[PDB]
Amino acid sequence: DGVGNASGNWHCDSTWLGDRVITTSTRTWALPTYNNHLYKQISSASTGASNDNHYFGYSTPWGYFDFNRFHCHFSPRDWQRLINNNWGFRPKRLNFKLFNIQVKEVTTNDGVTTIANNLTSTVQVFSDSEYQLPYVLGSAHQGCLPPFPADVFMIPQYGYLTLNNGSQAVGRSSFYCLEYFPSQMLRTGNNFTFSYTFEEVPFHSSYAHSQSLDRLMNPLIDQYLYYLNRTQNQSGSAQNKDLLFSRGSPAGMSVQPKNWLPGPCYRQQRVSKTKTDNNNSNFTWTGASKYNLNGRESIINPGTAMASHKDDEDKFFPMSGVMIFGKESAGASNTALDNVMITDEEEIKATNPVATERFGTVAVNFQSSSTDPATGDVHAMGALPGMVWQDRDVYLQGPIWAKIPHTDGHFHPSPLMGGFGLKNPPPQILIKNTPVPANPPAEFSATKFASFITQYSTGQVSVEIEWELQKENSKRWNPEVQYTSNYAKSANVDFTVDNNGLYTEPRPIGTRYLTRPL
Amino acid sequence: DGVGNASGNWHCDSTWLGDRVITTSTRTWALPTYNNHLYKQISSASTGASNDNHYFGYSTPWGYFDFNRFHCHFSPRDWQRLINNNWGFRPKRLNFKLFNIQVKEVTTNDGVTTIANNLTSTVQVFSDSEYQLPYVLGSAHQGCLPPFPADVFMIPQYGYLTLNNGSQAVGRSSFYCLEYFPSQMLRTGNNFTFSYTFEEVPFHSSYAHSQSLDRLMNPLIDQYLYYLNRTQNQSGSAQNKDLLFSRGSPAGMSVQPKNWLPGPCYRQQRVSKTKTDNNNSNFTWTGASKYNLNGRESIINPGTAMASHKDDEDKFFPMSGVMIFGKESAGASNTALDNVMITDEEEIKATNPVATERFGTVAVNFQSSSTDPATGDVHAMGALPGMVWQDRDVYLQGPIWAKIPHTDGHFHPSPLMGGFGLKNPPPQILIKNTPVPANPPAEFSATKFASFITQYSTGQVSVEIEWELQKENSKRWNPEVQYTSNYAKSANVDFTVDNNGLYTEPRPIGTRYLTRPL
Amino acid sequence: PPIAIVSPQFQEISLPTTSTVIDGSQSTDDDKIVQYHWEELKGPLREEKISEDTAILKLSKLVPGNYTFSLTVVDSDGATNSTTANLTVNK
Amino acid sequence: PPIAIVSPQFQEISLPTTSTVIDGSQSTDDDKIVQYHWEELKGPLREEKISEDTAILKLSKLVPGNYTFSLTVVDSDGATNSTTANLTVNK
Repeated sequence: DGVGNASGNWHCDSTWLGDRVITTSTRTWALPTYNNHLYKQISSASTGASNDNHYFGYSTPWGYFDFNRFHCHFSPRDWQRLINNNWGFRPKRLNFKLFNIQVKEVTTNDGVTTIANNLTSTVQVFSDSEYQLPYVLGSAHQGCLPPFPADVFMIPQYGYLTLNNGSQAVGRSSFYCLEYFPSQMLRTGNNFTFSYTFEEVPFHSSYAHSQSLDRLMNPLIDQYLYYLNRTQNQSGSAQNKDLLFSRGSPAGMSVQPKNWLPGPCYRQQRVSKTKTDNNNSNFTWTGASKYNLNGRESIINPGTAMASHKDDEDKFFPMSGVMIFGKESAGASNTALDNVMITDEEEIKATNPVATERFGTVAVNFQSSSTDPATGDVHAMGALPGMVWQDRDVYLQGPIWAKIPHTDGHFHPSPLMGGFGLKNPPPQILIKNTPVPANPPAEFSATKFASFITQYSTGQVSVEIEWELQKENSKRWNPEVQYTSNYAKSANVDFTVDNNGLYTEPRPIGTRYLTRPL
Repeated sequence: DGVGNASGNWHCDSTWLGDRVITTSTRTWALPTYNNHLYKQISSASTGASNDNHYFGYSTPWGYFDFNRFHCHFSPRDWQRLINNNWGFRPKRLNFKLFNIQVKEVTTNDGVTTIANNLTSTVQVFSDSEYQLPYVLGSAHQGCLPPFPADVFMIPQYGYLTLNNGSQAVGRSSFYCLEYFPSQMLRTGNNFTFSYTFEEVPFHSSYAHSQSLDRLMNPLIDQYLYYLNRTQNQSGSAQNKDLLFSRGSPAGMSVQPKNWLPGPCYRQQRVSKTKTDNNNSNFTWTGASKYNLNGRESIINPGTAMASHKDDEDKFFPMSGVMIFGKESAGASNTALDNVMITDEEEIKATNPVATERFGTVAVNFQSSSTDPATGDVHAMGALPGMVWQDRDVYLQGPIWAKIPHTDGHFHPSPLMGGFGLKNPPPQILIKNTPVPANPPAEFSATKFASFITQYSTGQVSVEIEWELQKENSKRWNPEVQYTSNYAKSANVDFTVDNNGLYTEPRPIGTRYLTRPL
Repeated sequence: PPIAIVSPQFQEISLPTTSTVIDGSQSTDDDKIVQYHWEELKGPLREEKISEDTAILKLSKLVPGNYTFSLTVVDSDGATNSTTANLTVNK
Repeated sequence: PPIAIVSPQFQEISLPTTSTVIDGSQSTDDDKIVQYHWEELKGPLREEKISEDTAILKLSKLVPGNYTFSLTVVDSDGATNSTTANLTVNK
C-alpha cells in the first residue's frame, strides 16, 4: 500500500520438502510502450516473403509474461539436485504476484532524456483465465524471466496470427481487441496476484531405461515358440526349400518372437558435425522432412521423440530432430557450429528408434518359385498396436508446458519440444501502460490522438511453482550416472558470471540420468 | 510508516546496569551501486600477482554491515568505565535495526550532478541467518560503523574468495548468487529489524595475573620433594660424579618441581623500534614465521597469544605478533613508524612466553662418560598436557568476534586476533539497491540491460548489544593500575575532535588492568 | 611471459659474517609457477650449495668478491625468465 | 581376428530373373564391427552397384557368367578378414 510502502517483498527461495519442491523466483521487469498504443495489423505483403512464409495477424501494445522455461525456476544446483535422485516430476500449482510498480515517464527535452517519476499513472494487468485469446506461449520464444536472478528483463509484445489465404484475410480471421477484457488498473501502490492449479498431467519420466526393448528376455533359457530358421536345406548342391523350423533362442536373439514394438518413426537427415562429411548442397529445405498444411510446407523440427544417433556416432545429428539452444555470442542469423548447443538425445535408444535410421523393412511382393522375396524399406511409421516409446527429454533451457489445441481429436498429446501438454495451461498474463495523452487543443477535434506522453513501467514479479516429485525406488547395485561438475583447475566456473557479469549457461542439461528397468 | 513519518528514532544510549551493560549505537549510512549490478568474478590473472598471492573469487553488488570492532559500541569513557572495574565481559544478545531509508538518484546532466529524491525505489536487505554464505566478517576489514557517532560511513562491498589452483578454479569452487536468498524489499517507509542471541562464550579475561607462573610457592617454607643439585663433587682436584641430591627450595626457586607449564610458543623475530639496531636486509618475508597451506606460504600474524617482550625491553616487538593499528595520516602502503600504533602486549608475561624468545631447551643426546650432555633449543611448541596460557588482549579498535570455521576438529577456538570465537556468529546483513532500469527500446531485445538509473541509498542503522559483565571480587589492599587520562595542560583533548573535526583515537586501549591472583 | 623478480639485485654483506638469503619468492605470474631454478654466473669456488631448485636461498661461506646468481622460473605451460642478482661482499 | 562369414559362398541364380542378395551380416566378432566392406574380383561390367560399404547387398542386373565379390570387416581396433563369394549365374 504505497506510495511510501513496498507492496511486496523479494522472494527467491527454493525449498525441498519430501515429495514436493517449491521454487519461487522474482525478477525485475520493464514494460515499454509498444506501437504507440495501436492495434497495428501485421502481414507479409509489406516485406513480400516466400510462399510458405506468408502470414497475417495483429500486433497489440500489450505485453505478456512467459515463465515457460525451466531455468526461470530452477537454479543449476536445484536442477542437479532434482535430476540425480528423482524418477519424475510434475507441477501441482503456481502462484503469480506482480508488485512494486513504478511508472516512470521520459522527457527527451532537447536531446537529453530526463526520466521523471510519475505517481498517478496506472498499469493494466489481466490474466486471460478463460482462454478467449490466442495462446502464444509454448511457441518457444524469447522474453522469459532471465536465468540469473539479478537481471532486469524487458517484457515481450503480444502479437497473434490468424487465418490467411496467403497474405490476405479470410472471413474466419478473428480480431481480438484486448481492452474488451476486464483488466486491473494498478497504481504505484497496488499489486496483481492470482493463483493457478495444474491438471493431473503425467510425471515427466526423468529416467533412462537400463534395458533395451529387444533385450527383454532371460539370456539363459530358450523359448517354447518356434519360427522359420531356414527356407533352403543345404545338401551341398543346390536349392531344396524344405522349410526348417527350429526352437529358440538363447543366442539367436534377433529372430525370436518379441512381445512389444519400438515407437513411431519419421526419418530426419543424417548430418555430420564434421563439415568434410556432408554433401556440398543446400540442404537444408531440399532434403528435409516437412509437411503440407493448407498447401504450405513446414519443417517438422524436432519431430517425434527419437534417438539422435546409433552407438558411438556422436558426430551425427538429425537435421531437425534436436533442440539447438544458442549460446551467447550467437546471433539470430547464420551462426556457426561453436556458438550453439545441440542437445544430444541418446538415453531413449532403448524404446525409441534413431531419427536418421529406417524403422525396419516390410515385404513388397509374394515370394514363389518365380519371383524372389523383394522387401521394401520403411521410413515413416504411424503407431501400430503394441508400440511403446518414450517422450522427448526436457532441458534446463527448454520449455515447461504447452497448450493442447482445442481440436476434436488428438493422439498422445505430448508436445514435440518436450514438456507437459496441458489442456488448460497457465493463463496468459497481459500487461500494458495506460495511455496518458499530452495536451489537447482548445477546440474540440474528432480525430483520436496523435500525441501521448512517452512513458514506461518497471517493477517486480514473483512466480512460485510447487512441483510434485517422484522419489526413486531402485534396487540397482552399482552406482548411477549423475550430473557432476567438472572437477579440474578451470578458467571459469560453469553456470556462473564472468569477469564483467554475463551469466553463461555452458551446456544443455537434460533430465534422464537415472535407470529404471524397462 | 512513511513517507511523511520517520520509521525509527535515533538511539545512542549506553546504560550501565548491575551485571549487564546495554550499548546502543546508531549511524548514518550510504550505500552506492557496486559493479553496476553485476557478479563480476575476481581473480589474480588480471594483475598477475605472486605465487602466494593468487586468489579467485567473486564480487557482488551487495553490501554488508560490519559492526565488528569494539568502538562501534563503546565510547572511550564507557570503555574506561568497563576495563577499570570488571574481571570480564561477554555479550548476551544483539538487536539490529535499519530505518529511515532514503533512496536518492543522481543525474549527471551536462557535467552537473542533480541529486533527485526517489520515492518508489526499494532496497533489498536480508540477514543470512543460516550461514550458507562465506563469512567475510572477522577478517579485520574496514567499512565498520565509525568510532565517532556523528560520521556518515559508506557500506563495504561483499566479495568472497573460494578454492583455486593458482588463479584457476577447481571444480569445488562454489558460486553464490545472492538474489537466490529471500531478501526484504524496503521502500522509504519500511524498516529492517531482527534480533540475535549469542552463545555461552567464555568471559574475556580482562585482568592481568598478579603472580607469575613459576612463582606460585610459599617463599618461606621449603618443599619435601628433592631433585639433583650436583653431578660433580668438588674435592678440589677433578671430576667425581657422586650424584648429590638436596631438598629445596626457599631460595633456589628456578630448580624446584613446579606443577604447571607456560603456554605454547612459536617464535617471531625480535625487531627494534629503533632503526639502528636492526639488520640491513629485507626482512620481512625472509626471516618471518610462516606456514605452508596447500603449497603457498602465509605469515602467521599475529600468531598465538604470547607476550611482546621481556622486562624493560619496550623497544622490541615481534615482527608479526602484535596488533598494529593505523592512525590518521597513515596510508595503506609503506607508512613510517610514527603513524601506526603497535599494541604492546605485556600483561600476560606471567602465564604466556615471550614471542621473541625460546620456550626452553630440551636435551638431545644421552649423557655418559664418553659424550657430554648436549641440549637442543626449542622454538615452536605444541600444547603439552599441563600447559596454561592466557588469550590475546582485546582493544577498543580491535575485533569483537570471529567465526569458528565448521571443521571436524579445532583446538581451543579462540581467534588469534583476540575476541570471542563463535560457532554461530552474528549473521551477515547484506544490503543492495534494487536495479531500476532506464528506458528500454521499442522493439524487444534478448540482451539483458546495458543501462540502469544511477542511484544510491542512505539511512540510519541501530545496533544494540547487551553485554554481561563480571564484577570483580578482589581483596587486594594497595590500589590498582587503571586507565587514566593524562592530567596536564594539553594542546588537544585525547579521543576527541580537532580544529576541523577529525576524530582521532590517540592510542590503543587494552582491557587488562585489574589483578586477579593466579 | 613468466615474470620473475629477485629480492634486491644488489646486496651488501659485511665480513666475517657470511650468511645471506636471496628471496626470489616475490616473482609473479598469472598462474602458478611450477619450479624456481637458481644458477650461478660469477664467483670463486668452495661454497656449500643448498637447494638450487627451490624458492628461498640459504647461502653460506661467501668469499669477499663478486658472486652473481640467476633465478629462472617456469610457468605451466613452459616459459622462462632469467633475472640475476649481484653479491657485493665487502669487509 | 575379426572373423567374417558370407551367406553362402555359392549361389545359383536362374535367368532371366537377376536380383539376388549376399547377406554378410552373420559375420561375428567379440566386439562390435565398425563397418562391412564389399568389393569385387571377377565379372563383366554394367551393373548398378548399391551400397558397397554396408551389410546386406542388393544386387541387380547380373550377366550370366562368374561374379566374385568379397566382404571385408573391420573391428575396433582395426582388424581385417576377407571372405569371398561366388555367383554361379546360369540360364
